[PDB]
Amino acid sequence: NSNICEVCNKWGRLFCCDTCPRSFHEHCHIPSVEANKNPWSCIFCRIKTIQERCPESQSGHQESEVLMRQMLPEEQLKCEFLLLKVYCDSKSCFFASEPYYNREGSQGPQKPMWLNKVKTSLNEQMYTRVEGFVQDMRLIFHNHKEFYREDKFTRLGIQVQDIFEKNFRNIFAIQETS
Ligand SMILES: [Zn+2]
Ligand SMILES: [Zn+2]
Ligand SMILES: [Zn+2]
Repeated sequence: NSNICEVCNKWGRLFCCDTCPRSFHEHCHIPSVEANKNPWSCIFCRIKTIQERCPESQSGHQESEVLMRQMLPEEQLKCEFLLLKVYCDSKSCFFASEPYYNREGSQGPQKPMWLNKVKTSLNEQMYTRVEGFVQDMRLIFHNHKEFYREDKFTRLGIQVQDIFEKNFRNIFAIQETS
């Protein structure tokens, strides 16, 4: 197995996947690595299994249909994995914890949002459809773009949104377009 966490790329107290060489800190894995379970399969393996069991799940889909899906166990897992893929990028640090807004010439957003809040929300089964999760994730980046205006720091929102959107299209097998 790897000797660094797959998400944060640091060593420490790591849990090893039994079906692939990935390793994780307890709370870097989403969901948090489970107490017992020998063997244990990580989220990457669990997602691969879903795809392998239903190869047709990789044919293209319309985003509008995906968003209306209820959060049954497989859709719950897919959103957990999508959230984890964002945390895997080091630029996610900027969006992880609760922001505050005090900049001359800008007003804070009406509805602040951050990754750890989305994480808690998923853990607590607060989203009934994929749409709820996706709206909160997109809101993180939209709030950032709006607040930072022409400061070059706005680009961090663009960058992390692009990681989100690429992984959304991959995980949910969104139909490719130009
Ligand atoms: Zn980690
Ligand atoms: Zn694995
Ligand atoms: Zn099938």
